[PDB]
Amino acid sequence: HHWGFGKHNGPEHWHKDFPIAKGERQSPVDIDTHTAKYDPSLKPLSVSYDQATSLRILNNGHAFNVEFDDSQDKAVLKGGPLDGTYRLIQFHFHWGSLDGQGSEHTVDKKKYAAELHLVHWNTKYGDFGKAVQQPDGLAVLGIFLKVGSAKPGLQKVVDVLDSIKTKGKSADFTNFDPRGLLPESLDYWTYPGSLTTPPLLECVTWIVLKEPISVSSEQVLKFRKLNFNGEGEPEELMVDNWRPAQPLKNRQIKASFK
Ligand SMILES: [Zn+2]
Repeated sequence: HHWGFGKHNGPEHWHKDFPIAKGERQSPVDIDTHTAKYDPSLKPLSVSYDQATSLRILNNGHAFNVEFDDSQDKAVLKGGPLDGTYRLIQFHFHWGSLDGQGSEHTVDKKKYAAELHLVHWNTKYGDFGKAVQQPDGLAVLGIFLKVGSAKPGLQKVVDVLDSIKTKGKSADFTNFDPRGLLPESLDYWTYPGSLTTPPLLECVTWIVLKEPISVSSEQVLKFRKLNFNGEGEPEELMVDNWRPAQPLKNRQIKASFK
């Protein structure tokens, strides 16, 4: 009976195994755009993905992760609110059963169809497992997806999903360029928060881009054909793998733009 996204083990149940679910800096949150403060001391983001080395794509039973070689400074995030260098380890998405829901963050209570998380860890802590135990251990770049035109840079991901339909399946996934998932603008909101799946550790500096990317209805429909279950177990479509917004508590969201 472990955590997931069904009726009996969904986000409202996670606090029984992970009491930090009711903590002081949980994610995601609603971004109230009129209450976020411009922070003119906020530097531009530096997204350095030209030497990124993707390795593999994995269905882990809650989402799929595209994993990267993070044993060297090959794909790094710097700047913005960050001190130091954060290395890309994986990206994944959250999405809905319908186009009207799927994002974890919301913007003035608006839900997007999906949300991309590019997860990075602070190299001063040496590895990901040490970084998640530190208040500044991770930096996650969040990008909203809306349905409209296709995103050409996503299609290589879409096309391998058939090979990782069920939990525990992986496939080689080299030479994928994550720069093809970024919008034109790097304007962002930032706040301190948490992982949005268990163990829900409060180790994340969130950087949420204001501009969404647009994917086609056919692209998101292929996400919804994945399965939460393992092969030869009853089929349960992988949809609605998003945590809803959590209370902001004693936090201020800052904006890089006015
Ligand atoms: Zn995520």
